[PDB]
Amino acid sequence: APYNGNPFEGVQLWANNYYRSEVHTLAIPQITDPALRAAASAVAEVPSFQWLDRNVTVDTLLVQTLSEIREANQAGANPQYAAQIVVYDLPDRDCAAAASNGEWAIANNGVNNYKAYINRIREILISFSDVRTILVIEPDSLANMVTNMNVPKCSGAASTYRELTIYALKQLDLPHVAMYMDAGHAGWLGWPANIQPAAELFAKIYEDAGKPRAVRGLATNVANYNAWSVSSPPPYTSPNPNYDEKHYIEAFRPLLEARGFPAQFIVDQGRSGKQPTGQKEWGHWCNAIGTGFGMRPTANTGHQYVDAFVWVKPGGECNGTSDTTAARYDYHCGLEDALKPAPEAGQWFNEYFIQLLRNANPPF
Ligand SMILES: CO[C@H]1O[C@H](CO)[C@@H](S[C@@H]2O[C@H](CO)[C@@H](S[C@@H]3O[C@H](CO)[C@@H](S[C@@H]4O[C@H](CO)[C@@H](S[C@@H]5O[C@H](CO)[C@@H](O)[C@H](O)[C@H]5O)[C@H](O)[C@H]4O)[C@H](O)[C@H]3O)[C@H](O)[C@H]2O)[C@H](O)[C@H]1O
Ligand SMILES: *[C@@H]1O[C@H](CO)[C@@H](O)[C@H](O)[C@H]1NC(C)=O
Ligand SMILES: [Mg+2]
Repeated sequence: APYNGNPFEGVQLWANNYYRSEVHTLAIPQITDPALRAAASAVAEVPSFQWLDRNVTVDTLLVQTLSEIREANQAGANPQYAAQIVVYDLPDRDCAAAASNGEWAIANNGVNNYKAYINRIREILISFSDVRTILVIEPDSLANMVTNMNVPKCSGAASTYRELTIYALKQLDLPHVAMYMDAGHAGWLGWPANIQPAAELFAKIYEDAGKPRAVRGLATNVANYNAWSVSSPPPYTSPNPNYDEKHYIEAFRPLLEARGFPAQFIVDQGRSGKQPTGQKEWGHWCNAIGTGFGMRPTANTGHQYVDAFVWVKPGGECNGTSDTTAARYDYHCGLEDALKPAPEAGQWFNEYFIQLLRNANPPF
């Protein structure tokens, strides 16, 4: 069915069974304290995004989630549940990363692989047109074209990232869908030297895709820990005047809008509840200590430019291993402010889950 305006308005957000199963089968059995078990059970009911970060998730997780939401809605959910899904499988993924977990390479048929992945997602979304579906498109992709074109892999991937982003925007432009392109965070694209080039890039992509109706705007702070709005700049933000996501968005939107793209935003807060964090530097993204579950997902943001506060990266799922010998080890995950020992990226990291519960704000 079609919708008008903010896709988060007028629906509930489904809390998926993948994350609920992680909490109930992996986390809770390891927790003996009654109050922490109860808190854990409660966080399993908070609706976070489900990531299609490997191709195998399309005909498994995506289908299962949409099928379960259809079932709940046909069984009388009021208001209807909507799905929250991340598209995250560009070839030569994470071009500036020390190590990437992306499965596809441009050199090994990656373009064709990705187009087929988008095409299959389109077929599934059409099948489930009755389930309003909100997408984040490709974390850690086009933000690299703003600041990392000195990296050979990024310069070599740039035309592919652009073309395949436009392909996704057009192929997934369906009446029951909303899309938000990743736009980094205040401490990446919100620095004053980066913010106008970022606006130019995203507004051009928007133009070149034909300004598809389904595109609502941009997602920020995905998998990061930034505040929405705090009174004091955290120490690791200095000297950026855009030290939180509100500052970033309020500076970024007018630039985007003058360039043709009046973007609305969604802001990850899933690991933002404690401010400042235990990061020693802003760019320390991996398994950062001193973080908490943050404000619960809602359409009732109170801010004109923000369609929703969301939980994009699901807290407790590891960002990367701390085993320095592992094939895809990323040194960020070995830093002093990264919790250890940490398992492979995407595996449950129970100590980290417990940290997030202890520091939750609002508490569970
Ligand atoms: C005055 O301003 C001038 O001086 C300033 C001081 O030097 C600098 S500040 C400087 O800015 C630069 C950017 O211009 C950054 S570097 C920047 O850091 C980003 C993170 O904060 C990363 S994005 C990060 O990338 C990760 C891979 O490296 C991925 S991990 C990926 O995650 C997914 C999701 O969880 C997972 O499934 C995958 O398995 C994982 O691989 C992560 O998600 C991303 O968030 C960016 O790439 C990097 O360029 C410096 O920190 C900062 O100090 C001013 O720039 C200058 O104007
Ligand atoms: C991706 O998964 C689909 C099924 O959803 C499969 O048909 C396809 O072969 C997979 N892609 C690659 C490159 O293996
Ligand atoms: Mg609920």
